[PDB]
Amino acid sequence: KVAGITQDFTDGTTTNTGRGLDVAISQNGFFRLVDSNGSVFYSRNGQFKL
Amino acid sequence: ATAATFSLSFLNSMQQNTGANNIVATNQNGYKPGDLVSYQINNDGTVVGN
Repeated sequence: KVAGITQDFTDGTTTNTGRGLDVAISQNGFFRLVDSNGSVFYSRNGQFKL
Repeated sequence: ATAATFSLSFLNSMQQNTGANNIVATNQNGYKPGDLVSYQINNDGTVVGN
């Protein structure tokens, strides 16, 4: 039986891109996100826009 | 709308001694209208909709 698809949480390499809206964590946190239906979400994806 | 009249509980709040005045756990038993998004069975059998 597949018990589950587990995933490790060591951080990656922080690649510096000069664009300003590219905030990414390097330790245990997660970003909190919603969308058009009002659901909670959590990410580490860095690149952001308006 | 009528005003909420409730009891606020500062129990288990202790006095940390050097540091910053900081809050650990806020919780409240009121909520918003949540329409429907999904439903799931859990491993103990709690058929539960989100």
